[PDB]
Amino acid sequence: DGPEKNYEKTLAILQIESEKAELRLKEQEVRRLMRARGDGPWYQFPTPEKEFIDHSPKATPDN
Amino acid sequence: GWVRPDLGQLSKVTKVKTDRPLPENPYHSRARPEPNPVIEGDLKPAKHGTRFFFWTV
Repeated sequence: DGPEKNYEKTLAILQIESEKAELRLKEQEVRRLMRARGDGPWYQFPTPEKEFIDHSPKATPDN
Repeated sequence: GWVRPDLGQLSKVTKVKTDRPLPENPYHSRARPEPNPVIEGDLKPAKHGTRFFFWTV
């Protein structure tokens, strides 16, 4: 087919691989930041459930 | 003119009228911390597949 086919295919491959490398580095940074200070979706460690707390009036008023 | 209460009368919940204001913060609670900023948006596919080493998809 000629040299331009291989040339532009190589350009497309290089663009894909460079984008993948940048995405992997960004993913590493995102994971590190979330694990250090969990405020995104990931690394959300559990917490006791709020809905299982009694709020009805009880025997002792000092609650 | 006093009448002794019947069985079950003193043991039921009664409403009561008062002019004392309702305490808005009885537990003296601090301000609750804000939740995480939940991310919204359409679920686009993964860019260039799984990006797991040499796997294309």
